[PDB]
Amino acid sequence: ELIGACEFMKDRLYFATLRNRPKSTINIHYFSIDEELVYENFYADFGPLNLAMVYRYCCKLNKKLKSYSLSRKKIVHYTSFDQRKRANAAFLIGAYAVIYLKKTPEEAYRALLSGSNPPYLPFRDASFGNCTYNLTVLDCLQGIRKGLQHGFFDFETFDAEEYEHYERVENGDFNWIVPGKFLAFSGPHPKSKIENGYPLHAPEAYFPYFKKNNVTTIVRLNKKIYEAKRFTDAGFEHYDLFFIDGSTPSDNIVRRFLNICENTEGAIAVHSKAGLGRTGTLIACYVMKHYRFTHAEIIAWIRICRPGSIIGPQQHFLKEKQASLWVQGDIFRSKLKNR
Amino acid sequence: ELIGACEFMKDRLYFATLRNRPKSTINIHYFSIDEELVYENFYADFGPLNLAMVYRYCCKLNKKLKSYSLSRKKIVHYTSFDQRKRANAAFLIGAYAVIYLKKTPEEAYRALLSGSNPPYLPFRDASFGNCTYNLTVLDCLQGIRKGLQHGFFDFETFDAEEYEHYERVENGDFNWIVPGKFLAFSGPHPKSKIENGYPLHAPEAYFPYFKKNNVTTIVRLNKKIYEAKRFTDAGFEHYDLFFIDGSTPSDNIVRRFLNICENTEGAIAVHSKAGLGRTGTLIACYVMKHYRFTHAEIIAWIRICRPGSIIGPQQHFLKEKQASLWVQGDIFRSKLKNR
Amino acid sequence: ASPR
Repeated sequence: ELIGACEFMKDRLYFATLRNRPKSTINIHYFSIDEELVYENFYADFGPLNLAMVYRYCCKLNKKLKSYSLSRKKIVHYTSFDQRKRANAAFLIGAYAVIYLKKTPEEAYRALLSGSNPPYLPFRDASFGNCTYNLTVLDCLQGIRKGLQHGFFDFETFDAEEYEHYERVENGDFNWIVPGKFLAFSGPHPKSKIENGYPLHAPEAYFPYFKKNNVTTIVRLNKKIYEAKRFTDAGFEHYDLFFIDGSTPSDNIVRRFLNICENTEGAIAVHSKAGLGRTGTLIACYVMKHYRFTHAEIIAWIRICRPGSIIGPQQHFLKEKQASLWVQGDIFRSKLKNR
Repeated sequence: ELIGACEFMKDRLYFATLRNRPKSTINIHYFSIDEELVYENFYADFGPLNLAMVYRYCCKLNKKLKSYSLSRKKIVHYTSFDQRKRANAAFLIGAYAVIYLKKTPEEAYRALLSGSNPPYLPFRDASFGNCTYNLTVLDCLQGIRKGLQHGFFDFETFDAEEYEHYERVENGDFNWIVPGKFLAFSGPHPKSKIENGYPLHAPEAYFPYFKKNNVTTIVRLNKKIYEAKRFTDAGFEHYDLFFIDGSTPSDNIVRRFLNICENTEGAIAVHSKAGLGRTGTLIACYVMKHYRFTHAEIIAWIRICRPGSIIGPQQHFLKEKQASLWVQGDIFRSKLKNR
Repeated sequence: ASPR
């Protein structure tokens, strides 16, 4: 009877791993999200679930915990022995514990290890290889805590419909990474059109949203297939900082990106081809410098906002650059005692 | 004084660009290699100086820095306002800084730009074209670092006399590109001889050195002018992967070259007509796939080993194929059964 | 385009 389950609220909230579907009783309400909140994969990546799915889980669970009909029951979030579903499910209840139960990531992860349960499978990147860089559930909970600490999301105001609308390719495939500062998107094409059923967006499709949300600057990181002047004519600044798909940026490119972003007060729309690897890597450099995220925290946060971001050697790159970016950030913030 | 000189060791080692040959003073020792270490050009290529010349420079400078009579002087490596000499001289002191002063390529390049001096001219290829691909001094230093990182050379054991012996056409015109793995040479001829001064070498001339150095396999990429039987009968394996002089290799030729080399035990001797363009291009494909050299890094490394390698469109080919080759490397490693 |  709930043997091996992880206790998150005493005699009230549990997380369980179950081979077969349980049966709710007069004493226990079971629910699973494994078929409801489903990760959309690129290759063999399987999580973490994105920010809107974290939000939907917390909504679902808060409703259950306030419900009259369940008020007398133990609530059990269960998952299956599919370890990729189980990692995501553990991430969700851990994130709830951080956001709504005021536990630290360490306390939440300790609860997830409460029973005698097997370890949680680390998350992998969207690349075709294996090994490399393992992003654990704990890393993802640390990234949630840091995002919350610096106000990168607020579930009192989060607009899931907007997130789920604009993440789609038909609506421009973008996600905010840092509210009011960073939007990540896939690179516009020279003409808005459909091509083999795939929708293509010209730069002009973005002007209304960009203007309304204070996007002053476009940074392009991939090969040129549209004229930059189409943006600059419309009043946006535009910058090119090309580097090769799947590679790591030169010091000069990182330096130039940081100066561009530090010298505008508005938001920056950053794209590459998919807007995943190269875009995520340079945004992470800014966030590590100016908010002192660790490499694991920022890879987690950016992937929670925009799945598949930061790929292959870019992951180890952020770990190698962390110490220097943190120093640059301290030096930056010291020259600000007086602006 | 020393206005505009680049400091490499505090109050001790500098790099200067000077219109006229200065005179060593009682405080300052001046030396130049512009007429001592001279690049042998194919066409309009002018550098980078080969690995034996890097070595000779480093020996020379280490001796000056250990001399008692010079111990109280500033040592100043100077070059002229010939920008092709100056680029090689900057490459040499930067390479010394990487190998012996433990500077990063970026730190060495920062020192090279520290003074008040124009930029450094990028190296061009050995083709008749006008330059289309800029191989920078920093690229070359990155190539030095990667070669050091993966043990492609070691100046504790490097034999410069042997390098400079076998590079000569009378002694076989070959250079090692990856120790124990790749040897690049110009194509053998049907009969050994000396035709119009230029000596020609038959397959059998190479049998001793190959056998002694675990060369098991020959790959030919140019027109046939000798029977593959002459190598196979001697116990060597021999492969033909012809593609047109000056062309870029097809997907099929790349895949086959890589198959051969990945399933080959010993060292592989690769040749085309000159052993430069087609030969350098395919060897680079392997090194990019399996060691994750960038295009610039491998073009630099192979040219430092074997000047004139990788020509015209082959340069841009390697840049255009980098992302793909790195991915092929990840896929290759994802199928391994090691440990 | 190999040298000669």
